[PDB]
Amino acid sequence: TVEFTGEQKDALIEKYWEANEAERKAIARAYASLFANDADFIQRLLAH
Repeated sequence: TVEFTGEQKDALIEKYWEANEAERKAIARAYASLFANDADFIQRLLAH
């Protein structure tokens, strides 16, 4: 994978929560592979 800064992840997570239910499934699949070995992302998303 590629590394993202914290602010990069934030901006991405922002988009997920604004998405509707059906779209969240599309985005979460995307983010799931893209942040495989980032334990920070899950935490970062769940908080906000």
